[PDB]
Amino acid sequence: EIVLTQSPGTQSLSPGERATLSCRASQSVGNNKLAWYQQRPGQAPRLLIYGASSRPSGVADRFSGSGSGTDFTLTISRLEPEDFAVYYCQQYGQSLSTFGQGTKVEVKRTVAAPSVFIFPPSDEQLKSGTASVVCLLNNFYPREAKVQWKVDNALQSGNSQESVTEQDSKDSTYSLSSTLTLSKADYEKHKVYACEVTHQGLSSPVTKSFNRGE
Amino acid sequence: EIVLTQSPGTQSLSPGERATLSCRASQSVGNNKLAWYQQRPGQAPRLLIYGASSRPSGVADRFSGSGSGTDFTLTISRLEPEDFAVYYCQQYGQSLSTFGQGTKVEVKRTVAAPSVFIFPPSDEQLKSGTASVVCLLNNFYPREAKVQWKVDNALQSGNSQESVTEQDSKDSTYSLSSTLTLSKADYEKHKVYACEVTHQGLSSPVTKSFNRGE
Amino acid sequence: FLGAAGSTMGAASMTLTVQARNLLSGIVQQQSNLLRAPEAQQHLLKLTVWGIKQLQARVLAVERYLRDQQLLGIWGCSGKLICCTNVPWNSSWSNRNLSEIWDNMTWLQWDKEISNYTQIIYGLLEESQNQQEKNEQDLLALDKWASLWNWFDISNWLWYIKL
Amino acid sequence: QVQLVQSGAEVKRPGSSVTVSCKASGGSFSTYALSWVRQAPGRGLEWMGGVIPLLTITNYAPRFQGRITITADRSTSTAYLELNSLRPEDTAVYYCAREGTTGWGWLGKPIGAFAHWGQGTLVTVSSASTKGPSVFPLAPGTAALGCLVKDYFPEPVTVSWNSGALTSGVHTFPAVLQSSGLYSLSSVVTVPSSSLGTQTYICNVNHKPSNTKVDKKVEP
Amino acid sequence: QVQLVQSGAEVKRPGSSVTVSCKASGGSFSTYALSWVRQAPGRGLEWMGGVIPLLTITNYAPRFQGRITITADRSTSTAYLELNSLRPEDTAVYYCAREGTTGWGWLGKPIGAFAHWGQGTLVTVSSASTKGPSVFPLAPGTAALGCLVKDYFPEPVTVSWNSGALTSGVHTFPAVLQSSGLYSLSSVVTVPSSSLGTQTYICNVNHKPSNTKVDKKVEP
Ligand SMILES: *[C@@H]1O[C@H](CO)[C@@H](O)[C@H](O)[C@H]1NC(C)=O
Ligand SMILES: *[C@@H]1O[C@H](CO)[C@@H](O)[C@H](O)[C@H]1NC(C)=O
Ligand SMILES: *[C@@H]1O[C@H](CO)[C@@H](O)[C@H](O)[C@H]1NC(C)=O
Ligand SMILES: *[C@@H]1O[C@H](CO)[C@@H](O)[C@H](O)[C@H]1NC(C)=O
Repeated sequence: EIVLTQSPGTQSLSPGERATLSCRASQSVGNNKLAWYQQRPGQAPRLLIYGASSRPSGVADRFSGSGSGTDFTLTISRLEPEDFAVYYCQQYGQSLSTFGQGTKVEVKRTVAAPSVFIFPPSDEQLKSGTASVVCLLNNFYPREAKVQWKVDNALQSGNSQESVTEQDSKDSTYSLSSTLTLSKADYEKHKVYACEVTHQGLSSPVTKSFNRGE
Repeated sequence: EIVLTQSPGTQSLSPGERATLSCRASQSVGNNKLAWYQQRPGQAPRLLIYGASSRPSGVADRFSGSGSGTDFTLTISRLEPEDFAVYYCQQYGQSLSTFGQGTKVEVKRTVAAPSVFIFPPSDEQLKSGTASVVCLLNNFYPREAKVQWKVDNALQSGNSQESVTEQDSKDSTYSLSSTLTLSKADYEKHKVYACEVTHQGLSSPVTKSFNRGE
Repeated sequence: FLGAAGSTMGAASMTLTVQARNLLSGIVQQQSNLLRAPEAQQHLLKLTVWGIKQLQARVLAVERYLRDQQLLGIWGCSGKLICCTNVPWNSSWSNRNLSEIWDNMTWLQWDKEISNYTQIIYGLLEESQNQQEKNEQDLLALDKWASLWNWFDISNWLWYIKL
Repeated sequence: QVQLVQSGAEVKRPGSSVTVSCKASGGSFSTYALSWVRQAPGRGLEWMGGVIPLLTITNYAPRFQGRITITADRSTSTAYLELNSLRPEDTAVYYCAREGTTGWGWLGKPIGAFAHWGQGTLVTVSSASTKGPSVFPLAPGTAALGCLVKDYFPEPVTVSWNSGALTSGVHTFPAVLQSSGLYSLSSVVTVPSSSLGTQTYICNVNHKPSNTKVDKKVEP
Repeated sequence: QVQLVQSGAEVKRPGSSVTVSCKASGGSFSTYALSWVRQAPGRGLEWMGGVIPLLTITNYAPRFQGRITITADRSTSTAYLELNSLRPEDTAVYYCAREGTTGWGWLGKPIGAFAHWGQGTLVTVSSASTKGPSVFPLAPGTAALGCLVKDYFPEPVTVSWNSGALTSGVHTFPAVLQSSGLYSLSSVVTVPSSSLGTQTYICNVNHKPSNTKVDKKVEP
């Protein structure tokens, strides 16, 4: 087994930057057989460079593979707003194979602070005995941050999972929505619902304070 | 895309007259990959000429193709009576292999007039609720037979099941008839039915005229 | 033989749609007259004038008609009248039009075009034929204890055995 | 030599699927292209599509991609043309248009033209039910009379005037599609009304989907 | 070109087995290595194994060997994959992919790379049965707002506000395989506070297997 291990992190580059990736493996693939696979979520993962050197008819020339032996290389000179996705490479050498680890390239604006909000649980689901306290992190950059809820003066981890959108191409920022599940009888008790969010832009953990009643 | 327009639309040709059929292509259909087809009722479209210069086995010798480059042409010098059906071409230079739409070679006789015997409606169809006013044109030349469905001596729209025969081999001519399809109590209140016809083998429209029940 | 040597290389594309217009068979088979009779003579004459002149002409033709076979051997083109190479059209400075060359230019004018750098091309060709191509081929079959063990290359093998 | 036998006639519904066949027997079946051509009855042709049997190399007509699945079989020597989402505007006669060749029968150089054909199958797509009609003769120097067959379903109807013995100017007519998707035909004979009260012109109407064999004398 | 119309996504009881299809169209079903790949819904990609239909060469998985079954049925020209022991960690998208060839076609020399592909369907096992959720006004210059499509079955729903008239500034959030046996979803947009009583923000949801598409008020 050849554990293919590409290793740049988030390729947070500006539109128009040289998208150079690490693109290595555990050991050397036989006969340099590597294919280059662009991928978008929900679409077809598409071949770029077959044999890691030659490109088919129809694939754009700005895709360009290089390297040999154990670790290959992909460079992309111009960064278009549609190529900002996750990139992999995959061996067709030894009879067993695995794909790339995952490198996301994005639109790069500067670092920023959000407009934080939290939703109280709605009465329409509270009358069924199902509370849901939902935070919101609107128009922040970068995506990577941390969310520490204070539900009755305590840390929560296991009920408030996180749903985070990718970089919306209009505003070039991200959006987070953490959602904790609860019931109505606990909603009659809990007064503190304050997600203490930490970020480059959220240096101090702020709240949008509300209690049981609004 | 290779588009085919068989030229001309039709050819009113006597048995023994020169048959100048042709089929027109748009782009380069290389290697002279055009054929010629013919369908008779009860038969399939039969390959009479393949390759647009080569000759199939079993076909007659007066069938011959001509033309090259982009446009091609079917040639028959003296027309035997079995050579009179719809005649298609077909390119098969590429994946898409569409046909010629069909230049039908029909027999040409001398001038022949129809016999317009318009019919009062039949009681076996009156009892079910349909007025069977029928106009019938027997043995006319040419195919240009334009009957006027003159409801109260005026052409309406929606009472014509237009069925015209093939050129019958008895006396080298066609036939045409169709039934009125209106309401029964509507026919009980009409005034006139007289299919004053129009043909190119006319000097005057032959007319029979009647009313409701007369 | 030589029948369209004055034509342009587009009308001498006609020459190499036939046996380079019969040039090679005219090279080796115009020997047939001195091949038919260096020996039909049964005469003494006690000395020979042609015994050196004909022999020198003969072995001159033979060594000239072997140097070219060895030079096609050294560029991997042995047997093939028309073969392609991995050497690119380099920085070589007669860079010009495709539809000028193979439409309106004779072979002789073409020889007048690239009369220089011809030994540069001849030195250049074997480099890409050998110094990496032969060494890449030497890299092919050395290390593969797993050459019997190939799992995702069967498709090319099947295609290849038919075409 | 080469034989191209299909299945029987089929009456279908919109949105459904039909499985028509073309059983080839005689000649090199696997090497030559086994294709398909539809035609609305008595009209022009456009190529439906076709595969090869040898490698199952396929290519569909780009106006039918996603609507057709053309199989190929090396046991039954057929092609199961499974047209999906049948349309009344794709109501057509489905000749299986095998490509042609030289020979020697069916084993020479193939030509790319469709020489060897099947008799075809008129797939009728309509949402009506089987109905047998009655007769409609027409009440009026050589005149003409006839017996109309209106209001029947489905195709066909076979007619005979005086049981095949009177062919003196018989004239059958092509079909028509009415406003409710309804089939009809007509058949007339150019005999006058003067020789009608002397000798009876009897018409015989049949409906082979339902086998209602009716005879009818025409009166003055 | 080469089209790989994979069969649809599926729901099924866990602990049982599963089958999926991949009907090719164009090129050749045989003589080229059709294969099969995975990707967990959020992870990178993962290759499993393939089949070569002319010689039934099966090149299976390093780990899933013994539980995977790939066939190739050229007589109806499809390709099936049969996995076993359905489970929440068999949940991945399963793309069917064919090897490409040099030149613009489907007949020449192959490349060794997964050039032409298929649409893919997420093969996710089902725990519960169907459930229509309820949609809420999530109360907050700029008033935040959401329509929590929470604890439903099955995935997915979409969210569009005022029948898609409000189109910019949208921020949906993906559905979760949560810890209740159901699925939840969130979706927010950005509106001002002063336009609460003037413009009524009415999100529209589309839960197609549970059949609930209600207009829902947001007037906090
Ligand atoms: C000589 O050149 C002319 C071009 O003007 C061409 O038409 C002709 O064929 C050439 N002759 C030969 C023998 O190639
Ligand atoms: C090549 O040369 C021909 C004249 O022989 C000229 O007509 C053509 O435009 C040239 N093409 C280019 C790209 O320069
Ligand atoms: C093309 O060839 C003709 C004769 O071979 C010559 O007269 C003419 O000058 C040539 N033109 C070019 C652009 O080479
Ligand atoms: C080619 O080489 C010759 C040497 O005989 C030289 O005189 C000439 O300048 C060179 N260049 C050309 C013809 O462009």
